[PDB]
Amino acid sequence: SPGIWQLDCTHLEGKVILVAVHVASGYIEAEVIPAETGQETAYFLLKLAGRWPVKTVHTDNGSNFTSTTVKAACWWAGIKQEFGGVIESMNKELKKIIGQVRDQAEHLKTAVQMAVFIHNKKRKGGIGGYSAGERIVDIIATDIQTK
Amino acid sequence: SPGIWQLDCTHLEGKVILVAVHVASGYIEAEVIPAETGQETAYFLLKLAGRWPVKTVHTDNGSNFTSTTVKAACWWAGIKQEFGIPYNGVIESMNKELKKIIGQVRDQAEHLKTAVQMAVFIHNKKRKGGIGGYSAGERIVDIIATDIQTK
Amino acid sequence: QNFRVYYRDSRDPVWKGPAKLLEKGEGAVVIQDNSDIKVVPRRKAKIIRDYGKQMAG
Amino acid sequence: NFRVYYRDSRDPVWKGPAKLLEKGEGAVVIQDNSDIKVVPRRKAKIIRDYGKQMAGDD
Ligand SMILES: Cc1nc2c(c(C)c(C)n2Cc2cnn(C)c2)c(-c2ccc(Cl)cc2)c1[C@H](OC(C)(C)C)C(=O)O
Ligand SMILES: Cc1nc2c(c(C)c(C)n2Cc2cnn(C)c2)c(-c2ccc(Cl)cc2)c1[C@H](OC(C)(C)C)C(=O)O
Ligand SMILES: [Mg+2]
Ligand SMILES: [Mg+2]
Repeated sequence: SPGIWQLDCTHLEGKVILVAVHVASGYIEAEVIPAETGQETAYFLLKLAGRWPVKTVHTDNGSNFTSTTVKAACWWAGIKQEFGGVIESMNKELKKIIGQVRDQAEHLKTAVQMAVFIHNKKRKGGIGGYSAGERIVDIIATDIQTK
Repeated sequence: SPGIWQLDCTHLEGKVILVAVHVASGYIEAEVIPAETGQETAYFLLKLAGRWPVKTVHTDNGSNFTSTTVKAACWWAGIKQEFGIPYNGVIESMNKELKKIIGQVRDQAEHLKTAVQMAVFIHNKKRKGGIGGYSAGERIVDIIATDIQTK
Repeated sequence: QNFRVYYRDSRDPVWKGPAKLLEKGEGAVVIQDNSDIKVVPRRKAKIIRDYGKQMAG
Repeated sequence: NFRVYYRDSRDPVWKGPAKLLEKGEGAVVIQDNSDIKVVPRRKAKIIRDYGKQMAGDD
């Protein structure tokens, strides 16, 4: 549960955005990639797995996610792949924020990182509200203590 | 204190590696950037600030770190910049171990940027002292988690 | 204050800033950099808000 | 502990993951879907779970 991620590709302004969502927290990481290829997807995964404890990734049957480069990265990093709606709901919120801040950036990739920033740090409103960035840190912290 | 980061640029095989180290934990984030410019540094910073609480960045007076693009990114993300005093290294301690791991796994990757991300992986998961110790990735999570509980 | 402007003067390619915003017109931006009023085309002006700071804490 | 990816002769599509059987001086013996092949060391990318060994969790 602490290491379950959903990955998918979305498209804006002719560019390819690779999105990773931590399922249990809603925390997201996203970046424009130069092409929707397995080579770029694998490099994305190696970065992600070196920063968060990635144990399982859920993707569709896209060619980039079934590539030999991605399967090798998952073998090297110890990631289990699963090709069987949190990402769609969270990505709809990412597209919402990208449109909010689009005029603040020249390049789309800059707006994407601005939107990722806002998404992960925006606290929930009421009593005891926390952000997605705070939720994933808490989830990983408690899993480490229960060694 | 939990949001203190040190950033510096290092070079390998003719390429520019931008390194960010979380001071309180030794957790590092590194990536090959196409040029040692403020434009690439600023994009690196916005990515980092969206992932971790980055409140203060310690850098030297390199042109990329003193650039207008970097200062604009810190103003947008609310990051305080702390440039070093000219004429004079905690990042060097972790950067020395970074180059050591890059050389250990360099043959495992065709591109240097892949070897760099492999080294970041191993550095952040390596338990300090031994199997009975903790890693940099666990230390930064513990530091941030307990800091969240304060407020 | 929440706005900081970066701009280019003349054909000097290096960007100057931060300057204070006064009005973002259609094809021109009015700024003041250290008691010096300047009128810069919208193309040569980049306005940066502390938007991420206002959405974090 | 070891997986190998390879290309057959004059075939640009990479094959794998193949199960490594033995490693020679400049060649490896691997098994891809119950088919055993001998691929040169030049056209072979050998990937071990090096990162998985430094990460103890499942
Ligand atoms: C393309 C770009 N050029 C910029 C700036 C700024 C402030 C200046 C003056 N310039 C001109 C320039 C180019 N080199 N130098 C030395 C000066 C920014 C920017 C916009 C918003 C934030 Cl918070 C931070 C930076 C960007 C952004 O791209 C990244 C990848 C982020 C750099 C973008 O997409 O708008
Ligand atoms: C350049 C490269 N090509 C690779 C692989 C693999 C396994 C194959 C078969 N190929 C040929 C290929 C290229 N596209 N496709 C569709 C097949 C890897 C690799 C090496 C180690 C790990 Cl753990 C993971 C991937 C890389 C690495 O680069 C990244 C950026 C990581 C992809 C690198 O730098 O070695
Ligand atoms: Mg898809
Ligand atoms: Mg330096």
